[PDB]
Amino acid sequence: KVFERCELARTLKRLGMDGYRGISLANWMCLAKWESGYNTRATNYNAGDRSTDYGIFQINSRYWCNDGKTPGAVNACHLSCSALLQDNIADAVACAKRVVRDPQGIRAWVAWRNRCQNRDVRQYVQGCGV
Ligand SMILES: [Cl-]
Ligand SMILES: [Cl-]
Ligand SMILES: [Cl-]
Repeated sequence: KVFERCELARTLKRLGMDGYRGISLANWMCLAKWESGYNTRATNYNAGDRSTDYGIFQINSRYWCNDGKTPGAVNACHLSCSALLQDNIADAVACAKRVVRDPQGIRAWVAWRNRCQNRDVRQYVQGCGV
């Protein structure tokens, strides 16, 4: 599914994302916006290293989920990458929380550095009741 902006904001808030390991809701929104356009079903193959990015946060198969087909990979979220293509984003959120328990936190995603870091991201949550 493709979330509407404010629907997603509230959904993430219910799932405990607001301020998780220091990360505001507007940061998570900015990440989802630029990774996927708020789209849970998105996959992107990285021909360079044979990994794939999955779902609304575009979580990568080399480190985070198992797809069977990524050489040398591990699965720190202990999930099938299939779990990250559901309309229900609970598993994706749990896996995003796992990513940001590592030292880089939200910097793990390059798109966040590019599109969100050191910016005014308040627009992402404006009017959403969060
Ligand atoms: Cl911030
Ligand atoms: Cl699974
Ligand atoms: Cl679903």
